[PDB]
Amino acid sequence: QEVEFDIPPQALGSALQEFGRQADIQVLYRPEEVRNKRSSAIKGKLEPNQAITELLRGTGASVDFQGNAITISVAEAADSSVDLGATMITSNQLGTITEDSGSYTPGTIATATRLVLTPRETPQSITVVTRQNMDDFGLNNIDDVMRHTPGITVSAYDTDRNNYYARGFSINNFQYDGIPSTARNVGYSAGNTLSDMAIYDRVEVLKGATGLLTGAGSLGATINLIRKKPTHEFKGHVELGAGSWDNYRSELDVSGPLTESGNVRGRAVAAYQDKHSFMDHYERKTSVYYGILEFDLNPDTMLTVGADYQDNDPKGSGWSGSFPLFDSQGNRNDVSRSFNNGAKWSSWEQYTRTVFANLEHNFANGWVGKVQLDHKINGYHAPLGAIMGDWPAPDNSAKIVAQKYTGETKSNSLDIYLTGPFQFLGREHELVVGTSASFSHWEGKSYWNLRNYDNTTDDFINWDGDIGKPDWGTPSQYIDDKTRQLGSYMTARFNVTDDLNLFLGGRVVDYRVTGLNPTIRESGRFIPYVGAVYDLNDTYSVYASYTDIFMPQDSWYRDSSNKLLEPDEGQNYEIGIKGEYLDGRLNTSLAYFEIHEENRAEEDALYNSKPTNPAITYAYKGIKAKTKGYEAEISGELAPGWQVQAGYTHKIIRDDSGKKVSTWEPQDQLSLYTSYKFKGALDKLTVGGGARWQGKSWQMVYNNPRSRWEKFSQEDYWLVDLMARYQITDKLSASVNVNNVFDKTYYTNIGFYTSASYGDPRNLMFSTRWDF
Ligand SMILES: CCCCCCCCOCCOCCOCCOCCOCCO
Ligand SMILES: CCCCCCCCOCCOCCOCCOCCOCCO
Repeated sequence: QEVEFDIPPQALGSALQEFGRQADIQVLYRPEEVRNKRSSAIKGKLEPNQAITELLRGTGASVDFQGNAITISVAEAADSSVDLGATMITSNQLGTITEDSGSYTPGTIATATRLVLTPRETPQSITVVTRQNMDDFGLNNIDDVMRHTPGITVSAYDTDRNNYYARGFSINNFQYDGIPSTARNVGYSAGNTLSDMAIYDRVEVLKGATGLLTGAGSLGATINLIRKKPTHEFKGHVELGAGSWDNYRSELDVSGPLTESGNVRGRAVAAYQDKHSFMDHYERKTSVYYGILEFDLNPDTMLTVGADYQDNDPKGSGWSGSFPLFDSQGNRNDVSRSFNNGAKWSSWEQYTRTVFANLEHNFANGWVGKVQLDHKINGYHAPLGAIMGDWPAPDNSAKIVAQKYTGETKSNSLDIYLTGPFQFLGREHELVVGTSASFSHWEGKSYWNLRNYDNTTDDFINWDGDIGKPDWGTPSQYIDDKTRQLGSYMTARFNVTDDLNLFLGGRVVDYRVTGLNPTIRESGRFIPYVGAVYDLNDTYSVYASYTDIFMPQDSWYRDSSNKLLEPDEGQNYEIGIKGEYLDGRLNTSLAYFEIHEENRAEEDALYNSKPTNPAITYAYKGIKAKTKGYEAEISGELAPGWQVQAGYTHKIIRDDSGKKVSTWEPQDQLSLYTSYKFKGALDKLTVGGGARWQGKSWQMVYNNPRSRWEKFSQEDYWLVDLMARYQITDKLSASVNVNNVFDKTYYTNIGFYTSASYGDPRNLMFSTRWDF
């Protein structure tokens, strides 16, 4: 539908970038093709496809319409053979918006290098959950997304915190709009497991070792969440929802031009959710507001300012698990899926807010620059109280552990980068060069010295959460942890031949953890990034990459000598083939990857047996560890109204002990999510289903009362989702999702501090969405 245009004749480059903006569409073109060319005038309200053919008039250029992207090409009657991965500059530095693409495969992406590249161009495993996927499958928060993300396994620490493994590792790398947060521990990290999907276009997950743009982080993966953006045409929707266990949700999303010309624009969202659960006495209100204003200082300088805010506010939160495995005498406990060992008043509320600003500028060059400022708060308020220990006892009584943690973390980030093309041996290449600084400050209070509490209860079998609330007494501890991260990075992408793209970069890193622990310091650390992509046909490419990452150890991971262990460090080695079809409407990837860890913190038993250095009392050892496996995925259009996303991941990870590690992460996993839009009589109907399988997994947990280690197993299980949607009316639709159709009862945690969590039983969600 028609858009308001005004692009005066100028370099075809500026015109192409000015078009991308005014049209909310991403424009890709080759620098050396548009250089000495100029665009013809376009003026007025217009349909975008008329607009571009009108803009290119006189220029030799053609247009490949590609959903939210158009790519401009200029054909020659020469054409010696084709350069499919030729260097292409790009109007949207985050890549292609997925909203209204109607697809499950992503458009372009810059998760890997800061350079906008398509998944066939990206020489690392990159999986993306697209805006429409989130819509069709009910994926309302990051937990729901991860569960539906190929290669990811979500396991539970407690009601208010989950865990995401990839390739043998706990992911601790989150970004927002490509900006790393600090996530050293749960301190800095409040509400990361919980982000609402309402403010986002999509979450892109880079799996492997992602040091280059993450800086210091964990192995396995980065989860980069991309924010929703304002647009030039007015539009929004209102959505209202209702599912199993008094789970109710509203959501408002509004966006467009805020002045007659269009040079300031805004988008706003609020969503609210209040739900109980299968688990007894658990309930949880979340609120989310977001707001973004875009200003065009002038047509090649844009200033963006905005804020978001989320509060997660639960009741009956548990600390660890849903109930304890063994009782007082050592027998495995057997309890309803509703059992919830947290107190009625127990809360692990976790909150988040961001004030940010960006300036982005286009240089005559066709080079573009961007400055990003972030102020971020992660807060928690956790007066927790639950049953732990080896309970119940023969007489049915049990004991509460109740402690209270409050705190807040304030962050500031500046990031700057410059991106552009450049000629070298008579071919076109691109470079990114960036610098970044983050300072972040955790300040907390703890309470364990409880005045005059009687923490026993007289009925385990009927635990209602109905216990007293203690006198927290005075603070027990005061936290003060300041991290400082600086880094500078560089990648070049050489178009070496018409089939070979060579990727060369690094990041140099400075990292300081200051406060109540002895200082932790790592200076001038270098993180390599070497990769290549060789084209085989119009369809298939092979790629191989070598990527690195490290993370300075927690202060409490010292050795025999009482020396902080050296940074936890990894190299992902990856070789693979990617396939592309139907003009990028469908994508396939088959990969073999390997991970080499070093300094994986490990207890050190011989020593801990009997402390001899009185300096340390419980020392660790840094060992090596190795992850080997392969992965296949597919995403996009299988036929005309028929989308899938599917994956298959295999891994084993062992350490120098030889023994398997991360054994709760299954060794083999599988995801297939599909929907179909009929045509003709039924063309208002959309039908959807999905399955996720994973094989055997387990923990060794120690039955204390019996004085022996036991293995707990979760037998391989399927989970099936079903989905239908009918568009009754132009402006109004009604959906239903049913998850876990066969009501499979399984475990999402066995073994976390000797407890267990059950996965969601069958649940339905009903909703209507209304578009103005
Ligand atoms: C220092 C704090 C920075 C916070 C920035 C937050 C900005 C919040 O502003 C919300 C703007 O949203 C714009 C809503 O867009 C709706 C467009 O419709 C306009 C009215 O339509 C009239 C006839 O169509
Ligand atoms: C352990 C218990 C789980 C129960 C399992 C139930 C699964 C079967 O449910 C089938 C759902 O079909 C009901 C169809 O209702 C249609 C919904 O229409 C939406 C209304 O929108 C109103 C618009 O204003």
